[PDB]
Parts: sequence; structure tokens; C-alpha cells
Amino acid sequence: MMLGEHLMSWSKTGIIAYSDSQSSNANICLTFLESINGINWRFHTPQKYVLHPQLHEQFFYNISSIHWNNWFSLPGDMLAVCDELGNMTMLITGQRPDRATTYEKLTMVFQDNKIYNHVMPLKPVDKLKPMNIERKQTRKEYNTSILEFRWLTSSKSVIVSQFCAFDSSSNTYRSRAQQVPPYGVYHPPFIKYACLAIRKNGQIDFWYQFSNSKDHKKITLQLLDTSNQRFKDLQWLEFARITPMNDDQCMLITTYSKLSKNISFYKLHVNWNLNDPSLKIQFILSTTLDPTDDEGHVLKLENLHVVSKSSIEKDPSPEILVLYNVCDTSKSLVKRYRLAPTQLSYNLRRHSDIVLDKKVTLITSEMFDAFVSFYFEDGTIESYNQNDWKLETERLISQSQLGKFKNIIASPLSAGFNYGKLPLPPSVEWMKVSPSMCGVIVKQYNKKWPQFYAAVQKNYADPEKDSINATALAFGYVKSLHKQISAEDLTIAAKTHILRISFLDRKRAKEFITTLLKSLYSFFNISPDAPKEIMDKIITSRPLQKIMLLQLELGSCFSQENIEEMARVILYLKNVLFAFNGVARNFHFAIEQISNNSNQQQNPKLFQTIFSKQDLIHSLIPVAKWFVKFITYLTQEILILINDPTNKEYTLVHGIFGAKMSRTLILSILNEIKKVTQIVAKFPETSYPILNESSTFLKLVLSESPVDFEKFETFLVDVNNKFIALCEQQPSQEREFSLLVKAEIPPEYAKVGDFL
Amino acid sequence: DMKLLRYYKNIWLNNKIINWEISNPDFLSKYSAITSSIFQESFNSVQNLDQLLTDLIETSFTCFAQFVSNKQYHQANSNLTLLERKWVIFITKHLPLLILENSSRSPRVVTNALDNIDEKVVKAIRIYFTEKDPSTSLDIRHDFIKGLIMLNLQPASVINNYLREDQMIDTSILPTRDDLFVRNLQGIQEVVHNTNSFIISSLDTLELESITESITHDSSNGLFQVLHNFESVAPTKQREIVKAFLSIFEDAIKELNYNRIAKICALLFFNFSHSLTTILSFSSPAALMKTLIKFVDLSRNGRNGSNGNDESSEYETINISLSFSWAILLIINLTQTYGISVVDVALKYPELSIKNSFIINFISNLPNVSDKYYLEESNVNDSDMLTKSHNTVQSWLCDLFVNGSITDQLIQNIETRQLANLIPFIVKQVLLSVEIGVLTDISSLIGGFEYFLQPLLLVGLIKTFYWLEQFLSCVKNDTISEDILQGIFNLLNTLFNPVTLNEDSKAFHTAVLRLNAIPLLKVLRKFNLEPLIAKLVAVLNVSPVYDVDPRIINSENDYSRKQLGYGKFLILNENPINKIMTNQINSFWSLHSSTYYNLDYLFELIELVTPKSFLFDVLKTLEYKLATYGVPGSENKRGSLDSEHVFDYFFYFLVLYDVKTAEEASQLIEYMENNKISILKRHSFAVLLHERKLLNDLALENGEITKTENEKFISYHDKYLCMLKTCVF
Repeated sequence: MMLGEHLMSWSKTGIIAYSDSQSSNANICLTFLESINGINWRFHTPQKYVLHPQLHEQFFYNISSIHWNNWFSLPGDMLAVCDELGNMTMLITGQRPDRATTYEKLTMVFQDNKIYNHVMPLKPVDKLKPMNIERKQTRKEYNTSILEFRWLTSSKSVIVSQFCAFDSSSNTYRSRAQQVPPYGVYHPPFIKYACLAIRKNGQIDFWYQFSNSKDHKKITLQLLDTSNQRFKDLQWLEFARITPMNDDQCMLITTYSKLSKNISFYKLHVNWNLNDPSLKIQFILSTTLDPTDDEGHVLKLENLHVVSKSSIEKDPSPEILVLYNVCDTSKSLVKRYRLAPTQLSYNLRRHSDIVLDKKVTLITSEMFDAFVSFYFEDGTIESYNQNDWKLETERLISQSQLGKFKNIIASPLSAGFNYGKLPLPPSVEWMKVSPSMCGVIVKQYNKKWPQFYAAVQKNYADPEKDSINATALAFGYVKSLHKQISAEDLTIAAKTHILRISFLDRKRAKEFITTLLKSLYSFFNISPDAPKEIMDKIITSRPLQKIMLLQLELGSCFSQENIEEMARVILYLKNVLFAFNGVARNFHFAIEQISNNSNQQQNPKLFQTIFSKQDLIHSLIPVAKWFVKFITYLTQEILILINDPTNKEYTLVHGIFGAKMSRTLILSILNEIKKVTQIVAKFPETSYPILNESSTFLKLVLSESPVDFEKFETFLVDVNNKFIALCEQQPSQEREFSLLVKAEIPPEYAKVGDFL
Repeated sequence: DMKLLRYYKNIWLNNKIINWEISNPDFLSKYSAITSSIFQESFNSVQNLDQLLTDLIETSFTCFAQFVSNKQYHQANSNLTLLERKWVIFITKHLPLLILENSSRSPRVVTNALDNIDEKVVKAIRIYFTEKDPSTSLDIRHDFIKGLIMLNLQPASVINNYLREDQMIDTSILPTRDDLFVRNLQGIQEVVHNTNSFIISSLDTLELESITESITHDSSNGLFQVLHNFESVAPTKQREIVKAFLSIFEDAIKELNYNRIAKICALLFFNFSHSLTTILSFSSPAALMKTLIKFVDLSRNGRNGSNGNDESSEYETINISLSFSWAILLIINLTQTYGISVVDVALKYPELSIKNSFIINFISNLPNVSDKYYLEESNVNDSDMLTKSHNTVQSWLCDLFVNGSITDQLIQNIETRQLANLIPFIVKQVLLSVEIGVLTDISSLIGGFEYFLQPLLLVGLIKTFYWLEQFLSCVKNDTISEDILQGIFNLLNTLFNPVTLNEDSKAFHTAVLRLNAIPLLKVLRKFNLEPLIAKLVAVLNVSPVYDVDPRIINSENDYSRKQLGYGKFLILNENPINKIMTNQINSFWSLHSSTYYNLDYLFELIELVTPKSFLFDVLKTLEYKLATYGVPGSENKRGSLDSEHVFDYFFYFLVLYDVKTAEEASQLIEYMENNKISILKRHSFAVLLHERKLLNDLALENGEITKTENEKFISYHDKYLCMLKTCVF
């Protein structure tokens, strides 16, 4: 039997919403990955919910498919689930009718049965009282049973990367990113969202919402637009795969109706332009399937998966991969067809045939990766690339090394990281390869919790392969950030390999981290050895919230080590940065509001405005206590290090001062602190003396600090000048990495350490 | 026990009638052994011959009763009549012979058999006939007795016993002798003492023009009169006539007699008065297929020993071309309407080269034509033939569209197989060019398409009509101006309504238009238009068409306020797939509704839902009904033996849908106990059950499945084997 290709959906924000078929009080579950003790990981507690057609005011039905709106560049928060009865239930997470909420709390938009608006925040089943709802099983495949659900993207563009190659001239890996223009059908901004669903009887649906209204509208048609309803209700489509094509506002509805035993093709057209969009349909082509192979073995169509192909590839015609299995033979044939117009001097042109040695039980297409996954019977997975259908795990062995571009790598799977012995599909409810292909999710019958399997490498004792592996995992994150993926799956896989390295040689594992994170900067065209102008851009960059988090997890096992400590203090300084400068801009605008709003004193709006002015500065006081408490720790270590310079356990103090933007960042914090105090002194509170306590306390805490800020200000300023002249004395770029990440000084610069 | 016996026997007869196994001399043996096989315990009763024939009589009558009385619950247009005609043919033809050489000629036993029937069958038959329509309304019982009279089984005084008390039948008028009588040219009923000589003598003097234009029955040819009067042939004599064709046809293949091969195929294709259906009812279609596909495959060696240097060559080449071209049309008609597969026969007979079979891959790609022209398909890796492949295209286009004549050199140098694909290529190029606007001159083309109707080029029309609907379906949705549209009809009408036809091409042209007429009519009506439908309806009325709504053919003025259904199986929203299968669940579990014993409406339903979803949605849904309601027919919820027989109903039905012949069963037992076996049964349940049995056993070694779950699945599997081994198929 075919597996649950759409039973589970990994939302782009990490929420794992999957169908539930065992609990008698719930049909859907929500969970996510969390860290146990910084080293290990565990799934979050399942948040069970119950979905029935009568939430608007009682038996609930099973869930057919779950589709997170993670397609293209969509935010990925609006989850629309279609049940077995055909009702499309839309749930929005991260929002409440009155306020904003976290990502684990759900909310309804509208229910379909006729469509009506009813906003209501859902509640978990466990917290809710025992209700009179029983699991009624809709074991009937209705005319309205949705076969395939597809989302509609907006007019925004997505920028991703295609592949990277090893530049032997510079002995470094180089990657190029190509912008991907939108292709297929996209909804305009004035429409809040749109979606399309194909029902098993051929009836089509088009839900959409106007951005300026709350009422929802639905437009429905039927594929077979014949004059007789006798054939209208006959199109029982076995497979209905919708692949958008480069044709404007066109979707190729590739259907296989067993009534006529032909793979019929269709074309759907929509005119966006507030009038309702118009829907049109036009029949195109129909072909019959091949009965036999070349040698005389008959074939059976197991699956019909057509790839969503953009205009980037050489031939944009979608690949209709009609799978065939030779009976009583381990072989499995995948014939490939392409749809092309008929040219004068449409039609399906056959390119070639590909033979696989094991039977296939599931096919899943990766998103923004162009990878077809063949989940064979024995559990092994062979992901064939869309470009050449060359096996990714064995591409390096068979790659033609000679050429301008060598060692073409697209994913960590190219290095050789193969999954272990996965559980057999008969015991498995559903599988899904993780977005980065680093691991596979397996749900088990007797396991109440989801499992997880990571990739392993057999030749971990060979030290010469560390250069390639670090670069391969470096590019894995490059695609993830461009697609706004959490990439929590990739983080787990990297740590396991590092842990096995550290068990034999602890010294070797430390260098693996340094080389791995260095390639990230080269891939993203960001240089820590650049002039100071780019350095300001680095601090505000989102990646440091994640790339620094990498060593926060990859260095957790190393007790009493400063690799994670160096990243955390810089990361927390960013939080410290958001505290003062986050409100320094806000406080500056409050100065102008005082003068222009001084003509109405008795109004009931100024009194709340006046109260809020002096309340905001009060909340900064607890932050300032940790701000002073932080600078004392580094000054305390100065006295300790002088007596015993040979103590390696206190090498964190070197990196903190060595960081180039941190010295400027603290100076900027000290600059705005002076500006704020000068402004407060220049513009004090006079109407209410009682409110001056917060303003006065701000002056007192600075003066009462055990160490004067002015003396400490000159401390970091002098370090910057001395560390710049040393660069001119001898050119070196590794010292920039050493002062920022390694938190150490190379032995070749041992004289520099004595100066501190 | 009796209910189990009757259900098993009715399904067994239905399956065996569908499977064309009536001609098997093991029918009576299997029918007698049914009673012993059903009951596991020994049942050693000496059943006398009269008992067997009586049991057959009431079984057949009750089966026909259920078959005709279950039809009102079907959709009014879900029309499938092959099995209805098959029941009629069996009951009127074989059962009289079964009595003739199986009975002891006892008049009493027939009276007991036909007096023990319930009046419900008679009431239902009369009600259905009255609703369809005093006018003479004869039942199937009258035809049964009439056949027995001709065989000297019963005296003429027996028919009056069962006649209505107010109406008798004159004894003298009823025929009593089994001798063939034919109306000669002078009106005297001549006695055909010898059958084989009559066929060959008429066949030699037969005219191919007399096929469709001879609407009147007063034709000088005796054999042609028989086809239009096929319903009144004697019981025992028609077996000789069917066997006469087989021996003659096989001898014509051995001697390579091209004249009589082409003529024979023309008679069988058109199926006047259900002539072709009776042929398949007797002789097994497998043996007919084997010899027929041998000719179309072994004809390659026959063209390397003939030299075109005689004035009889053009006579021979036309004779060769028509013999080969007609033999293709016989296969397509059998595959499409009669539900036979060309792939299956190759697997069963090892002497057929599957990889080198041109017929096998031709049928499966019949409605689709390649955009590129290849002289040979197995050697696409070579470029030498592709150089002259384009030469052939330009050589034929210039000679036929500009020169206006077909040179004899072109015909001699090319084979029939290349012609079968060359003609669709050229017509597609010309028609596409006309539609776009590349070709603007029609009159030269109208004459140009006339050259496609010559006897030499007749085989090229087979693929021309199939592509038309795919061409027309795009045309129907696309916006085409009437000036172009009227041109399309003008070019099309040349093939549809020729000005003149040769004496060997007139019957062929009608025959090809008859294969793929039905989908063409549906597309055309969606829009010089009328003549095409008028021609299409004319060729559709020459003989009856199976599984077609009669209202569609004659919808010129009838408006019944009900939309027409062109397909065999039709579905509405008022009666969706849910309601019928929910009624199937009521029948799969409680044997309710009335759609059972109708393998016409059920076999197609299974395919429309696939065996996987069909079995998945019923096996696990049974538990919900069983856990709440209980086993029907028992007032006590004690024991599992009562539920055991209910499970036997479901598993016995699935066995017949998988096993189709006698020796096949002996080979499926070896498939379970563990290549060629599962090839023929790709979609069988047995494959699905066995493939999961081995797969989950692998997980048992690896221990990802609980032992209880594995034990449950094998319980279904061993039950399937247990009934398979204890019952003879």
C-alpha cells in the first residue's frame, strides 16, 4: 500500500504538525525539537487538538492531509488541513483575535462545509473538559475528497543557491547564488491568500480572501465541462498532480483516469484582475502507457509523480516519472516523459529509461532542492538529482575531477553521509526525509513518540577527509538561510560526527570547528578581515544569531571550554545591544513629542503620555545592573591572569578584548549612555518631581560603579589602535578569526599575548 | 448449508459463463464435484443423471432470474449487455446439447424441472417486458422447449402442456428436423446436406461488395442470408458451422491462401445478428488468437520469396495487402469491445516472441502516433535508416499530392508495417498544416485524400480514425473559425463520404468507421456537420453495438429530459460512488441490495476504485459493523463458527476474480508455497497478499512488528490458501 506522503508536514518554523490516528479524543498533534542539556535533544510534549466540522458552535472525522503554507516565500504560519469528508479547515498559529501569541497556540479563520467567518481561538484537548465527541470514521471516498492540495505564492522573489565547486586555483570552495524569479501562478498583494484543491470527482475549488475584508469567497468548477452531468460525476482520478509551468497563470493538471486508461493532461488559466478572479480550463493531450519493456517483461504503473520544474533547468518541461515494476524481479523501471509543443517544418518525447535494483514504496519531492527520493523496500534511500539523475551519495566517486570546476558539491549527502538501517516500511506509519537530507523522520506503530535517524560515515578514522567534510556541511546551512529554514536537523548530524572525532583525539576535533565555520563567511561573501565599514553590517546581521548558535551546540560537550562561552557573551552582548540602543532611538523621538504637544495640558491623552515617558526608563535599571556586573568579570580576570599566565582554563579573556566590533560596540553603548545622560540633564522632568527617581537613579548607578567608565572607555580604545598597527607589521587574516571565534592567540604571535 | 450451496453455485456458474469455459468437456464433472468440494466432510451420494440435469436446469433458471431482476436497481444507462447475450446464447444453445448427449430422454424430468420454478421469475420477466413495451412476448422457456423438439427429445404434445391455457401452438408449423434449409434464388427451401462444401463454394463466389449495401434479405448468396437469419439456426448444426470455420481457417494459414482469408475476416468483423458473439461462446478465444497472431507475426518471412515480375503480382499484392490489413481489424474489435488482451496470450504461449512482436506494441499505441517517422524501431541507434526515412516521406508526399499517381516501385520497396505508420504521419501533417493555415488549397487536397482509399493503401486508415478524437477534442475546446472548420469537415468528408469506392474497399471503409465511431459521435455533436453524423449513424445502424445507449444513436428528435451516457459505467451526484459502495458494504457484510451476482457492474467498479482501496475500505470496516451489530442469520452471539461461514462468502468471491482456468489453480498453490505465474496476474489479490506476507516476515527477523500483528495477517493468507487447495478450479 502507498504510504502517507502528506500525513506530516515540517513547517518552516520548526513546528511538526502530523496526523493522529490512535488517540480517541484528538486527530492532530503539534510538537517541535528542544534541547535537553545543551548536548542532547528531545521532541516537545505533543499538543493534541480535535478537529470536527462543527467547531463553529458532535462527531469528528479523520485527517486526510496536512499542508503547511511553507511554499516559496510564504510566512509558513497559516496551516490548512483537509479532512476525509472534504472539509478544508484553516488554522492560523502565532496570532490571537486580541493580541499576538507564540507559535504553539492555534486560532481559526473560517470553516468550509458554503463558507462563513467565525474567529475562535482553539484550546488543547487535555486542558479542555471531557466532551461528547467520538471518532467517527468516514470510510467513504466522496466526490469532494481532495486528492492534491496546492498553495499559491505572492509576487515576492526568492534568492537561493544552486551548487558550489572547488576552486583549485585558490584551493578553496566557491559558491554562486542565482535569484529565482516566480514561476507558475502567483496571487496579487491585494488578495490576502489563495489556494487550490482538486477533488476526486474532478470538481475544483479556489478559496481566496480579500485583504480589505473578512468575508471569504469560493469559486468551483469541474474538469469535464461536458453538456451531460452523466459524465461530469464520473472522473474518478487515481492521481491528480498539479505542477505549475512557466506559462503565465497556468497549472498542468496531470491526471490519470482509470475510466479511459489514459494519462490525460489539462491546462488551467486564471485572470487575477476588486473583481473575483476568473477560472478557465482547456483540454490538451492524452496518452496511453507502455505495456512491456524491451526484453519482454510486462509493466505495471505503481505511481505517477511529476516534478515541479522551474525555468532554470535546460529543458523546463516537467518530468512525468511513470514508475513501473517488472513482476517477480527486483528491478524497477522509471520511464521519463516530457511535454513539448508540436513543431512544424502537443507531444510527449521519451528521453531515456532508468533501471533501479529495488522496489520503490514511496516518492517525495524535496522543496527548493530538486531532489527525488526513492524510499526502497530495504530502507535505503537513493536521492537522484533533477539535473542529471546521478546518485548524490556516489557522485564524488564517479565525478570527472579534471576540469575548470572540480568537486561539485550540493549537499552534505554528497560527502558520503548515508543513513543507517531504517525500520522496515511495513512497521512504519509514515516517513519523511528531513529538509536538509541529513536525517529521516520515522513514526512507529508501537512508539508513542516520533523517532529520528541521523547520517553516519564509515571511514571516520581517515584524517585527510576533514577538509572536504567541513566544507560540505558549510554549504548545507547556506541554502537553509536563503530558504528561511530552521535547519535543526543539520545541527544534530554535525554534532554526532564531531563527538566521534573527540572520542579518539580531542585536539583534532577543535580544528574541525574552525575550518567548518570559516567556509560560511566565504560562501556568504562576508569577510571578518574586511575594513571596519563592513563590520557594522555584521553586528546587525541575522546570521550571527544562528552561526554563533552552531558552536553553542557543537561545543557543548567540551566542559570548561571557552568556544561556547565566547559565542554566548557576544550573543548576549547583542541582546545587551538591543536594550540600550533599542530604546535610545525610541527615547530620542520622545524629545520632539514634548515640544509640539505642549499646547494641550488638560487633555486625557497627555497624562498617559507623560506617565509612559518616565515609566520606560525605570525598566532599564535591571538591565544596567547586569551591564555593570559584566564588565567587572572581565576586569577581575585581568588581576588573576597576571599571577599565572600559563593557565589555559582562563583563555577566554583574550578573545573578548580581541574582538574588533565589540570594542566599538561598547564604545557606542558608552557614547549613547553619555548622550542619554546629557539629554536627560539637558531635558529633565519638571512637571512631577516624584517621577525624577528613575532619571536620578540612572545618573547614580553610573557614578557609583566600582570602576569608572571613562577609564574603562580608554582601555578598549587603545587596544584597537595597537591591534591595527600590528596588521600592517605583518599581513594575516587568521588573527581576525582567532580574536573573534577561537578566543586564542596563535603560537606564532606569542609575543602579542604578553602585551595584554 | 443450502443457502451456502446455492450462493456458491450461482457465483460459480456466473464466473464459468464469463470465462468462456462452456465448451470445456469438464463442465459436468466440475458441476458434479461442486457439492463434494463445498462440504469438507465426505459426501458419498450417487447422484443420478436426471438429478444433475435437473439441478443444472433450476440453477440456470434462477441465475437468469436474478440476473434480469437485479437490473432495475442499476443506473438506467449503465448499459452492459455482453453477459446478457452470453446467458441467452448459453441457455438456448448449450443446455439443449447438454441434455441431448447427457440425458436419457425422459419427458417427466423436464416437466418436473420446469414445474418446480417459482412464479416470481415469471412475474418479473413479464413486468420487465411490459415496462419495455397484446404483442407477442415470448419467454426463454419457449425457446428451450423448441430446441428440444428439433432434436427428437420430446414429442410435439409436450409444448402444449406448458403453453397458456388459452393459446396453443400448431404442431405442424414447428420445425422438427435438424437439417439445414436455405431459401434459394427461386424461393425453394433447399437442403444443405454438406456444411463445409457450402461455405467454401459460397466463399469462392462471394462478392465483397455485397456486405453492407445488400440491406435486403433476397440476396442470391445463401451464406449471406444465414448471417441476417442467424437467430433461427438448429441447435446441433451451429456447432458444426462454428467448427467448419476453424478447420477451414487454419488450413488457409498453412497454404497461404490470401483470397479466402480476407473474405472470412470481413464476415466476422461486422457481427450481423450477433454472429461474432456466438463464435467466442463456443471455441476458446485463446486458440483463435494464437493462429491469428501467428499469421501477423510470421508474415515477415513470406515477402522474401516473392518477386514482383508477373501480371498476377498486382492481383497478388492487393490480395496480400487485404489479407494482412483485415486480420488487424479482427484483433482490434476483439480487444476493444470483447475484453480480450493481446499481452496475455503471448505470456501463455512461449512460442511467441514478445520482444520481436510487432502486433503487441501496435495495439497498445493504437490511438497515438509518433511525431517522427522511423523505418525500424529496434535499431534507433543507427543513422543509416533515418537518412532514407525522410526520403520516404518526401517521396510519398510528392507522388500523391503533386504527381497524382502512385508508382509501382514505391509499393514494392515498402512493407505493410511502414505503411501502417506512414499514412497517419502524412495525414496528420496535412491536417495540422490546414488548421494552422499553412495549407490553403482544399480542392487539390480533396482529390489527394482520395488516393488513401485504394486497396493497397487500405491498412493506413486504421490509425487515422483513432487520432481524430484527440485532434477533435483539442479542436472542440480551441477557437477555430468556421471557414477553417468547414474546411476541416471538407477534408474529413472525403474519407467519410467517398464519391466512388472500389469493389474491395467499400466494405473495408465501413468496417474501419465502425471501430471507433462512438467517441467520434460524442465529440461531433458538441458543435456540412449533419452529413458526418448522418454517415456515422448510418454505419452504426448496420449491426447492433454492445453497451451503448440506444437513445444516443437516435437522438435526432427524442428529448426524454435525461442526459445521455456514452460510457459503460456512469455515476451521478444523486447516486455517488459512496452510496453504491455503502450499498456494497451492506452487501459485502449483510448481503443486502441487489448489485451482487452482476459481475458486469462489479468488475468495472473494482477497477474504478482499484483492488487496493476496494479491499482496504471493506476489510477494516467489517470490524466496526461486526463489533456492534453481530453476525446476521443467528439470534445468539455465541461461537465463531457462525462468523466463519460469513468470512467464506467474501474470500470465495475473491478467488474467482483471480483464478480463471483449470490448470491455473495448480500453479498458484506453488506461488504461495515459496516468475511466469505472477506475470499474468499483476492486479490479482493473491499477488498483493503474498507480497505483504514476505515483507512483514522480514520485519519479524528484525523485530519492528509485534508478534500479535504478524499472526493476524497470516490468518487471512492461510485462509485464502486453504480454500484454494481444497477446491478444484
